[PDB]
Amino acid sequence: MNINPYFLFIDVPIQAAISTTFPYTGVPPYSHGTGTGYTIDTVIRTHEYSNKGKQYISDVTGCTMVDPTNGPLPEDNEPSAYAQLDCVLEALDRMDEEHPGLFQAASQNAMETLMVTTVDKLTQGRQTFDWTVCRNQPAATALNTTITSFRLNDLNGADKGGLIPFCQDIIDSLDRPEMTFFSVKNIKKKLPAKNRKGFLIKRIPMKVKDKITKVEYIKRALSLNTMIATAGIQIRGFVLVVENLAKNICENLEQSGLPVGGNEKKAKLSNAVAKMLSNCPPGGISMTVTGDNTKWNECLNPRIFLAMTERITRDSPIWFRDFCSIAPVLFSNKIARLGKGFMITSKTKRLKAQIPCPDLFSIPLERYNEETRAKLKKLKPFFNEEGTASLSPGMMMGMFNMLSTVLGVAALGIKNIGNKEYLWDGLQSSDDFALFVNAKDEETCMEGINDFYRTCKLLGINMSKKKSYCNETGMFEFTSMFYRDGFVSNFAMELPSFGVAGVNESADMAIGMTIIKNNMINNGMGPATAQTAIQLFIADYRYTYKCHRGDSKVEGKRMKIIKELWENTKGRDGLLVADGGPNIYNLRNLHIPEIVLKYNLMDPEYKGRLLHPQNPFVGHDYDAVSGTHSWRTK
Amino acid sequence: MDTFITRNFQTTIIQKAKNTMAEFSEDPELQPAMLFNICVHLEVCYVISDMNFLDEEGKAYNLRPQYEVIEGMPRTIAWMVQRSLAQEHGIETPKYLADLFDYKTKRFIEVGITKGLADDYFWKKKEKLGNSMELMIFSYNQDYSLSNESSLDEEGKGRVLSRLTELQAELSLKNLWQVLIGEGIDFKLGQTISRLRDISVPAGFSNFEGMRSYIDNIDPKGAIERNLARMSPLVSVTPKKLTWEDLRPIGPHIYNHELPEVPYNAFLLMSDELGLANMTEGKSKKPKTLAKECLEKYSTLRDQTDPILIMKSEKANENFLWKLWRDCVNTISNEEMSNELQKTNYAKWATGDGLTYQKIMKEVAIDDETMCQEEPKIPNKCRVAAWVQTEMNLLSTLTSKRALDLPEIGPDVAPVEHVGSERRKYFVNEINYCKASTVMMKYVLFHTSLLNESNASMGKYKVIPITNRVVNEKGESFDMLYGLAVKGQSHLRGDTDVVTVVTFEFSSTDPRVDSGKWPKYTVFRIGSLFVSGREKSVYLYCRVNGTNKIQMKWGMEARRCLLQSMQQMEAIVEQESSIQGYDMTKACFKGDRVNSPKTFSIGTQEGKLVKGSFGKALRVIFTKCLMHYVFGNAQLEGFSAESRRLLLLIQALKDRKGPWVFDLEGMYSGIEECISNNPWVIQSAYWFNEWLGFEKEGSKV
Amino acid sequence: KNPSLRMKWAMCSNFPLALTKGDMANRIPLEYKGIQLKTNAEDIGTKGQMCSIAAVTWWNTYGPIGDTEGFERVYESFFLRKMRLDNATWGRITFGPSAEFIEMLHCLQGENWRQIYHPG
Repeated sequence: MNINPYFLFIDVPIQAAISTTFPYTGVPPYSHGTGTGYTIDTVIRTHEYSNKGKQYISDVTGCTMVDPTNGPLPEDNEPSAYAQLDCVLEALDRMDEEHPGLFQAASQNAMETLMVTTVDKLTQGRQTFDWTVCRNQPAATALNTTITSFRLNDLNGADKGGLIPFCQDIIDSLDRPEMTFFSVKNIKKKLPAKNRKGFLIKRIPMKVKDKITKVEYIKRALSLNTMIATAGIQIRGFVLVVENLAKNICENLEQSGLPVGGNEKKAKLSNAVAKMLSNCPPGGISMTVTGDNTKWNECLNPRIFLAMTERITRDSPIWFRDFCSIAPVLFSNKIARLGKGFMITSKTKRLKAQIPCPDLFSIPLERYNEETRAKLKKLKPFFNEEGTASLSPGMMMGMFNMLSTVLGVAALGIKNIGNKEYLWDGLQSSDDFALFVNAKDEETCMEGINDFYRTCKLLGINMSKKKSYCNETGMFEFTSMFYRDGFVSNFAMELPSFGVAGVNESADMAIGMTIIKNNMINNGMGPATAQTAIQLFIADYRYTYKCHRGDSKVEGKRMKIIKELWENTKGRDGLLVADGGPNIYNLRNLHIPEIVLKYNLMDPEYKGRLLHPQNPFVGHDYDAVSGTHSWRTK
Repeated sequence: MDTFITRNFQTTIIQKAKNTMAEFSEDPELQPAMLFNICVHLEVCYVISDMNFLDEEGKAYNLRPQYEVIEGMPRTIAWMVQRSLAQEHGIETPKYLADLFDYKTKRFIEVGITKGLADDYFWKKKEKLGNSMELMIFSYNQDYSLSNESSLDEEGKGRVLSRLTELQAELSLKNLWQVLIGEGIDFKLGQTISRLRDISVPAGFSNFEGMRSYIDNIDPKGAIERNLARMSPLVSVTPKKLTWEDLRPIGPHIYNHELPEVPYNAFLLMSDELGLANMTEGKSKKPKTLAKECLEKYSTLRDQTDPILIMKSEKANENFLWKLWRDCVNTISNEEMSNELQKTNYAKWATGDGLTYQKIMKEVAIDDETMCQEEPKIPNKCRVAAWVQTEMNLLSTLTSKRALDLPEIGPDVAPVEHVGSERRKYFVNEINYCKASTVMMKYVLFHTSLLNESNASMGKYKVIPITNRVVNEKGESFDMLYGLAVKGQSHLRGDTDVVTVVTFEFSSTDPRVDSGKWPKYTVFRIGSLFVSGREKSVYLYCRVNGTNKIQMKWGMEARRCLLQSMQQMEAIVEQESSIQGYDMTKACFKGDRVNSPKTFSIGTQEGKLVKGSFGKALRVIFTKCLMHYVFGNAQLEGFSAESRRLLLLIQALKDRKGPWVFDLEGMYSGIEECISNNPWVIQSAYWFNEWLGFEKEGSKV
Repeated sequence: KNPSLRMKWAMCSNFPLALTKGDMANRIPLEYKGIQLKTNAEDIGTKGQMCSIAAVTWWNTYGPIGDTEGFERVYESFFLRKMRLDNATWGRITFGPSAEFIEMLHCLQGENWRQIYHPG
């Protein structure tokens, strides 16, 4: 017999049999999506999807700018960025009509939160670009360096704490004729070597004071580095408020799928399906379209987002509209840093050298391979002689995920074209969408799908024909979730990793149990899977902290005395697992600290020793109970 | 704190203030001072509005009041109420939300509480708002500031002024005034940011002021339909009804016999593995000691000093590999406590580490006209290989050995806990002795040890045994040695950089019975073994591979294939139970009175479908996950991501859901572009074609 | 950037755990049954005494008995949440289509199953 795994689909529905195909949600080690070649490819694609628009030269930075908005309509089925402002405005006006007062309520909530927000909020993000050193650094250090440089430049806005004064100074810094800052330079310097020359050239991380010109600073502030791309600190302060606005709008839309609670997603999908089925005409047909979008980030224009923010904040004070108009404005003038460069090599001589981005065009293009040569030929018009390229159209990352979802839902809100015999609704999740169409025959559902496709083309949304399909309502997919006649499954699931949090024996247990509980609450982990995750975590915890059971036969450093602890204790059940005690965790008690879980079982003697008020170990998220196991490491 | 707010203010005001906070959801529980401020503000508004009544025409006594409270209710309805009032009365609608609307003067008003002194906060608010609101300010210390005279009179003012007295007295009495109870923005645009805004407007606009005026003054009605009638008809989805006859086989080129067969390229031998077993008492041993004792138990294999080459890779040097193997054996067999190889200079060239291109300054490289960018290595296109099917067959079977011993958990008292426990029991009773389990544990242990010895050793070229700990039904414990690897050391320590691992793995498989499977391996013959009175040759498969720290961590986490397979089992069982109303674990494994044990289609025999138990299906699921992990790369990731669409279309066809497609050839090309040289991808394409043929046959009936 | 591997390496070391200086810290023996609990080294400037991992076991095995009085009240939220589950009763789990319930949710609701949970 020859085993065929796919035969499992004969006896089981494919949605159930294909669940958790990928045991992870992050990029694997073999993810080829970084490098100068991929950044150049993104730039070329973004400018190809907008090459029929207006082209000019920036009066500020001097770069070459492309504008697909309000351009010619597409006459083909390739990705197009020629979104029409009138169509976007009509969609937004209809969205306002269906939800009276939503735009203004969202604007007021965002404004109030902005008024309350502090400078310290620009630390909860991820790795951010740093213009002072021109490198990707954590948000905290980048913010601190920017604050210090601004103090050096006589821009003291963060001293007031508020985020608005900091942003005001960050906008004023663009007007300074020169910017002085502190830079980190690996400084090679003298040292009394033991050699005859007595010169041991070596580097230290020295801090020096440098100064740049207004144009260079402006280009640096508009630059996105390669981690994929990451933005600087001059844009996060404005991006916060625009994202907050979009989240306020999106959490009041029934089409915008934002039920991040695990079971809330199942409820959302079931409710959408039931609502569409109940609204179908008698004798008609309802059809669901599982859709994907091609080049979603490469075809959305920051100009359209600026118009979107202008429309949303219509009834707001001019100061808040000006504040909200900055992030899309800085994203319409962005500059892409292309990365390390390209590796050139001589095989006969066995030599290799890295050509940096500034020197990309310093060698003849015949010394590049065919793909790189064509990429450079197309990149040349948009190349700056400093290692950066101009990227006016498109986006790069999830910097405007919520606003993209708002635009998608506005597209879904039309529901009909030309008073035809079909009604469409659906769910949008920021580049993922499902479209339900109710009509009286399948041929009219297809007409509705075609009309939706064209309407999306009018807004800059390009739906993937190669990755989109449709069938009768009752079975579809949305955000890696398969729905079929009620049953819901997940295509991917981030299973717990092997390891420990890395704090203590007391904090690690709570952290791991919390991860398991959150996995089975938000990711739909089953009972048996959660119990086995507990087992695996306990095994890894014991192996890492060398705290195997006291009744076991395992030799080691701590175990020799763990055995004595086990033998000297009568209530051996109340011992912590870090002391060789049994593991009493299960699904029900996954949210309770183990110390308080075993308190009533702890021996009075062991209870006293473990929880000594002034033990020499503790000194002075995850549920914590102070004890000898909450120690610290050098 | 919260008790003070509860006692001093009624519950309705407190909950309305809490809702107003939740509208600005940052942390409604961390900051109670602003809770107090909002509740006091709402109290003042109510005191202003809850007695000042009016009548139909002019009597300031029916039921009509002269004040409308626009605070405490959600902003969505508040803004609509404000707009309706402004439209009905024709007065300018403020750009800020009003705290109240006065009917006699039919205008919105603003209220505030000033700790310091009135007429100062009043002027700050005037700067904030201007001539759009009538400001009335009450202070904690007796004071008031109004913008008119026909507003709230003295009798109303008294209640509001006296209300603050209790709060200010109690806060001081409770020592809560010097630590809490302490409560518009101007933003200007410069010149460069203004210029950037000017040049960032869409086509058809000169400056940003024109765009701003446009967006908020014209009505865009009819634009979408106007443009859709203008777009070319060639912009269409081109829908077409899917049929069974439209589902052609994927990757036909895998049937072209002129192509080469996919070579074996996994890190370690999976089914051809041969582990030297040393019975022990279960005590934990160091890898070097375990390897030394295992090699001592087999001295003839260890002492074999001359090489008998059986097969050689095209670019492989058999002398280098044999000397590396002997170096590893001698290093592991010595009485020292270090796993660093003795011959480091030889090992540098034997592993190929010394043959690395040297970096030069970019100036000379630019000047040198013979330095060119290397062309990318296009993966070869290969055909189906029978060894993948053989591996699938062999790894799914039950052996006499298990490598999984998980710790215990707490007793089950909730019904869901019992369900999970029974599912877990039935899973372990079926996967414990699977060959895939032992192979997965071997992989995980090897990668664990590979990353452990990747520290700042500063010794370079260490030897890492490929070991495992195993137990059988009788409870006996064995240490299995599957070979030895030599790991080099990359001084460039970034955790994305290649370190060379040369693996020498024992096997009982003759490489000459399948030549197309072992072109990457140099295979010697090192001796013979007698397991049950029958002699089996022992071959040594030698291969130079590379890995970085991220792949070591990936291999270590490969143990999550167990969780993946059990989640798949749970999904299957839950799908079965959804149709019913009870748990189908017993029915799916042992069968109840109402349902016989479920049988699953496992494979084919001479072109005929073969069925088996749920346990065989579970073993197949587990080994499928394991192969998906060990053979994972970009091609497998893409194939799995893309074939899901074809699978779901086939499901819709099976369910008679009337599927339609917009670009079938595009989907097929996207799926087929990932079938180049991955053994798992090609075998899964073959399996998909076979299953699709079976489904086509079954659809007719 | 590998907290788990770093933790394992720290645990297999000799004296990785900092020891606060005090009278009760001197009760830890220098060497117990031949295992080195605390370092016999006087730091140059830090003077920060160290201890081994086994030193945390001896304290829990033969260390001075502390005063547990009042422990229940400080962590009374955790004890309340424990006793909430202890006295609660469970219903029947069905497959197919208050802050107390929110706190206990992992063991109550899934994507395809529901457990009836009456609190106690």
